[PDB]
Amino acid sequence: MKFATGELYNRMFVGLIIDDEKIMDLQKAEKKLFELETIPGSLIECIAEGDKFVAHARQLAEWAKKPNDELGSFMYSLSEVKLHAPIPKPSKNIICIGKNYRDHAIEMGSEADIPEHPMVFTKSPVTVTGHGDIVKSHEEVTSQLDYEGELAVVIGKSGTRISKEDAYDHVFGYTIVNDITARDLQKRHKQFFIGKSLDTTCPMGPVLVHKSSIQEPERLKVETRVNGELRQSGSASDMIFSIPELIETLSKGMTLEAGDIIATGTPSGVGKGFTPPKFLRSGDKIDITIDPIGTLSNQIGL
Amino acid sequence: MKFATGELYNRMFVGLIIDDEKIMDLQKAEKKLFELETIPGSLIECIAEGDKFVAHARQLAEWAKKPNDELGSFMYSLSEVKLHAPIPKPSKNIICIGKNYRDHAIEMGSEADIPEHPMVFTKSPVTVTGHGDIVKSHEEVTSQLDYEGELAVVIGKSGTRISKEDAYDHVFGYTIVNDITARDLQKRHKQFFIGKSLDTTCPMGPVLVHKSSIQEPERLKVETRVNGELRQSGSASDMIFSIPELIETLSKGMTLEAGDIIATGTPSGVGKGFTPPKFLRSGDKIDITIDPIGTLSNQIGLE
Ligand SMILES: O=C([O-])C(=O)[O-]
Ligand SMILES: O=C([O-])C(=O)[O-]
Ligand SMILES: [Mn+2]
Ligand SMILES: [Mn+2]
Repeated sequence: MKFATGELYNRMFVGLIIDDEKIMDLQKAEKKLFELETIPGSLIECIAEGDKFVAHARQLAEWAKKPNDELGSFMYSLSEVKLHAPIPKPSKNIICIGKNYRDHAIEMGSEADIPEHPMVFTKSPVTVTGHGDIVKSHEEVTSQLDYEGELAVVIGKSGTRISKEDAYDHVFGYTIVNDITARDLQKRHKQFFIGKSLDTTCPMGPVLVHKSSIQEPERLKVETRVNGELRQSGSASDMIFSIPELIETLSKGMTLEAGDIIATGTPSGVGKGFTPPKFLRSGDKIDITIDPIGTLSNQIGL
Repeated sequence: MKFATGELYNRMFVGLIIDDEKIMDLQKAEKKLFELETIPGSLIECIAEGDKFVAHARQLAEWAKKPNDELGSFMYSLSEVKLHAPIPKPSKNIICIGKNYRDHAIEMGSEADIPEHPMVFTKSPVTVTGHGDIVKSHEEVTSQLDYEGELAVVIGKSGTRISKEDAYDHVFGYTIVNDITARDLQKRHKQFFIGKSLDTTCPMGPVLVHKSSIQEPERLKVETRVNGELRQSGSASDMIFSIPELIETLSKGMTLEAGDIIATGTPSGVGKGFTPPKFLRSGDKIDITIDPIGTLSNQIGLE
């Protein structure tokens, strides 16, 4: 169950990946197969409907593989579809965790500055972009752009005061995020927001995998490649605060709403961590891979 | 000229204050005066429309001073209407400036930290609440809940890399914000977001005054009272980083969009400024007054 927001012939649509290299237009499929119109037009609204939307989508895929002659209405080959971020316009800023991998904390010069409590900041929705999109280099405000491959969690059911025991029941699914950061701007304003919120600096996608397809988030692996070179490799089992601990902490006095996006922190290997620091430049290709979500690819603009 | 989001008969509506005793339901007013329905149902959508919305609103105001068979179908007493926050659901987190009054920086930490560049963080949209609404104490999370009266600026026109010269051209207007903060969580999580983003901890309002009505905001003045006792009195000319400088800084690598809210920093006098520390408790009544916007009033709730 992989969901996406695709664009094809001037139509933005909520899509479900069929068998890899095909994508189903859920609204159009519902009208032709189920004769009805009940699927909303954005993925964040579908997430609000929770499990019943997901099951509705599976039934639609099942009926579509059954013989019929309407497939041309709603079956698109992925090669012909531009994938936006699964949630192109979040309702709120992306919630981000800092220094959630021990090695990355050390990398930024700490081992004393390993947080004992989640360090949490946000990225403005104006940073959100999709698979294959060009990230503005922002040469004018910074010469220290950095990449951050991260696993992202999307809340699928609202709640406050959520226990770590109930946390996964408030999760819709998982996607990839590149937390692109201006390291100089990060120091300048002392709060991470401005250096984390430059335009286009949050690639997200390529798809949003429902949690029912990832039973063990602990085993996911994040791999970041810059110009083909492996530079990050981290296991979600090694992050200091687990996803249920993060949800319990984030929601202690704050309501998490369906569609909220949580970036759980990048592993070691970021560009600033190299002696002879490696910063991003125009033309750098960035590939982040988390199976079974896929690979999120972006280029820094030239 | 003051816009608001009111509620009457289980319907939220964009409203215009008339003579500070009445509020005009712009949608219903357009309906029985021109028999068209073009005015959007949210203030942030109206802000996105540009000066044509403000002009249409002026026109509806005038056409109604005109004799009325059913003025009451779109004109209401403010006494009978509940005011929500002017923007009840921001499209993004509220942008907040830290340490913008020199005497507030000194009362929270020393001089050594005052910023040479704006220190900027945010409050989650779930923080927004309205004039007269009850603010949750969140006692099972914090006991260091503090008050911050601030002037808020609302962006009326999308822009990136706005020069300080063109900044006011991108402003819709002004409102009051209470940046209620949990001081301990602020320290615990080291980044301000968690301590600043507890449910109901950003009262906003009571109205949004269009910039045309407030040409000189250097002369605005923020007064905060807790249970009747005056505790904050700042002048907007005392800000490090004026409104135009803030807009130029924020928008330089980042698009500011219509409806975006910028809290410009609280002045001296917060509860943590007190040596035996003050801290809000249940039943505390906080009033923040900025004229011409009005007074924003909220009460801390029970545990
Ligand atoms: O600070 C961050 O953004 C992180 O740790 O991923
Ligand atoms: O830091 C703050 O929130 C302020 O000074 O207004
Ligand atoms: Mn990050
Ligand atoms: Mn503040």
